[PDB]
Amino acid sequence: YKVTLKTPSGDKTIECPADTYILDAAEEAGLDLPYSCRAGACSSCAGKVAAGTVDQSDQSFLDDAQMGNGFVLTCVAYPTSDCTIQTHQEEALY
Amino acid sequence: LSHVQQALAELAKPKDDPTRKHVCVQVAPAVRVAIAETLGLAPGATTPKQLAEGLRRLGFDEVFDTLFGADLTIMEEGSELLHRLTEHLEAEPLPMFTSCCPGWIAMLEKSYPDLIPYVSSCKSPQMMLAAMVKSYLAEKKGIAPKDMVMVSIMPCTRKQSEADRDWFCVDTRQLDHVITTVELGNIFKERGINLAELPEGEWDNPMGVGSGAGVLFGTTGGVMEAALRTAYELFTGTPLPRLSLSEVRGMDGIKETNITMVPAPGSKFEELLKHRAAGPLAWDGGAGFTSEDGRGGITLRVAVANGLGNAKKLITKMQAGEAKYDFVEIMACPAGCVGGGGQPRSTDKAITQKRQAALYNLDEKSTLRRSHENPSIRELYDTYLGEPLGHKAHELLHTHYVAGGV
Ligand code: SF4
Ligand code: FES
Repeated sequence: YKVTLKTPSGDKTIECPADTYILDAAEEAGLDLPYSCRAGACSSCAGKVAAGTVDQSDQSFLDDAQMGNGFVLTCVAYPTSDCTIQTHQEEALY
Repeated sequence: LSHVQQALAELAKPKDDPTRKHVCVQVAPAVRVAIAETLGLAPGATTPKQLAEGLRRLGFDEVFDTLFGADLTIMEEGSELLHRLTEHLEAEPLPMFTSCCPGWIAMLEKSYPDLIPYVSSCKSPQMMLAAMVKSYLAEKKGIAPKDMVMVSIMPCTRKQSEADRDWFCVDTRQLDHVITTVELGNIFKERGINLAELPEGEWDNPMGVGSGAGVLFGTTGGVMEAALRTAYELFTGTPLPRLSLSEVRGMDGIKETNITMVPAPGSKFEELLKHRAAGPLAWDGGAGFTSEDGRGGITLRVAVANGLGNAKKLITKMQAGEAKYDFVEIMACPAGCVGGGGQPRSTDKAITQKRQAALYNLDEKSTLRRSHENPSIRELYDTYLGEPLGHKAHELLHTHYVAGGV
């Protein structure tokens, strides 16, 4: 799935697998993001759902209400369909 | 303007400037190790002395380390923990949660406001030191709290909001500005000051007197560990080494440890379990054990949760009565504190381990040192604090939570 990862340096429309979290694919391709845990630890790696659809089950306090607004944990979530997702922004969920 | 910029404003003012105040700064060990990456170096390349030297040359007046503040936290939190235990043996409940992480406290204030009394009332290390310097140090040095500005270097953005808590005032701030590793490192490069090319500087003593950061040679093993250690050593009378946290099968990122606590012979603690035997989280009574001779003890169940997304899956296990623990530490970082959002970003999926290993040297790791052996801490707890959990301690070393968040 082609995901338009919005970053402070612009955008990065790369191919994200349906079985692999966008976070891994982002850094593996070439992006500025914190990678270490992946099991949903820090909220600093929370992406912003601009459009499309993403799937997250095991996450933090940002549940459906936040997901439907544009908050998803890209470390334990993948794009169910091609879309644009922001990255660096942990203040919008505080 | 950003809180970081505000600090630079005061620093820009001459030392002898009529409107210039005393700008003290406190750095964290987790920053000292990763600060090298901001200069394109290996984690741990920058010495603590080099960092202090650089900071002092930035325009700062006093440079302190968070270790001194942590030494206080260990004493207070340890005493509160011991209190919770002793009170239960006599018949703040349990389990008890650690409060350092600002990300965790926000969750218990907005998501789970029913676990408020379960968490410690002790303040964070940096918030303790900040309050101490703006009081004891202010009075000792003879400076007004309004003429003292304090900055802190934290590896997490959430630390600013922690110091931004309304009631965290003196006697309008205990902590005025917080700067992250990435920002601090950029400032150094902006001014043209390379830490890797600086001599071995020196730290300031928060006590106002003496040379050094006020910390003795030796690691504490961590706030949680040192707190447990202090309680264990006073309850058992036996020394406690380093705790080897083991991962829990079924819960990724969750580590547990069972500490066999045996009441010291000839102590009130021994009489407690001899004179007697028998909230959303109801204590099970504690995992106790006994021998056919009449002498037994209790094993403390400690657990560590790494991540806010991990707490959600952990608390639900405790609520169901599946995961029974007595002491639980919740971190807002992926692994420890060396991997916060304020830390630099290098090409390594396991850069966290490198910083953790470079936190202390071989000697510092081998040399164990507790806060109750620190002359500076002992003195502070005598001339000003009086006693742990005391009046002054409850004032500047303790705090409360807000149901609904800040
Ligand atoms: S862990 Fe992250 S958040 Fe908790 S204290 Fe150390 S730095 Fe601040
Ligand atoms: S790796 Fe820490 S959550 Fe993205």
